[PDB]
Amino acid sequence: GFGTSPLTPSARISALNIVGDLLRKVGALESKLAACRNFAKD
Amino acid sequence: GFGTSPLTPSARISALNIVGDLLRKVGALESKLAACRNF
Amino acid sequence: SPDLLSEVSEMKQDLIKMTAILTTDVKAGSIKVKELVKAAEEEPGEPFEIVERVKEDLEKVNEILRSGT
Repeated sequence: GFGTSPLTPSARISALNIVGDLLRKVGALESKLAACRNFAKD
Repeated sequence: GFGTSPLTPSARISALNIVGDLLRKVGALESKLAACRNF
Repeated sequence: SPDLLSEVSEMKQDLIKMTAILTTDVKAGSIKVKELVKAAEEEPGEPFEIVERVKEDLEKVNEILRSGT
C-alpha cells in the first residue's frame, strides 16, 4: 500500500510474449470477420 | 531478462488499465459470437 | 464457428495471464463478476466492431511494453 513497483524485465518480456499471441489471434479474427462483412457487401 | 529494462510504474498501471478493459470487451465478444444468427 | 470461439477463449486466458503479471492486487478482489457480466451484456456493436477496438487496445499495450512508454 506503499505504491506500485516497476515490473521486472523478465515479467515485462513475459507480458510481451503474451501480447504477441493476442495480436496474432486478433489479426486472424479481424481478417475472418472482415471477409464475412466484405463477402456480404459484394 | 536479457536486453530489457524494468517497466516503469506508470507504464505498468497504464497497461493494467487497458488489459482490464480488454478482458471486459473479450467477454462481450465471446457472448456476441455465440449468439449471432444469420437471417 | 467453434474455431472463432476457441480463439477468443484463448485470448481471454492470455488477458488473465497479463492481468496476473501486471496487477498489484494482493480471491482477486479487483476482478468483479457483476462488472464482467454487465460488460458482456452492454458492449455495443457486432463482433467485427468489437474486434477492431480490441486490436487497437492490444496495439496500445504492445507499444507500452515494447517501447517502455
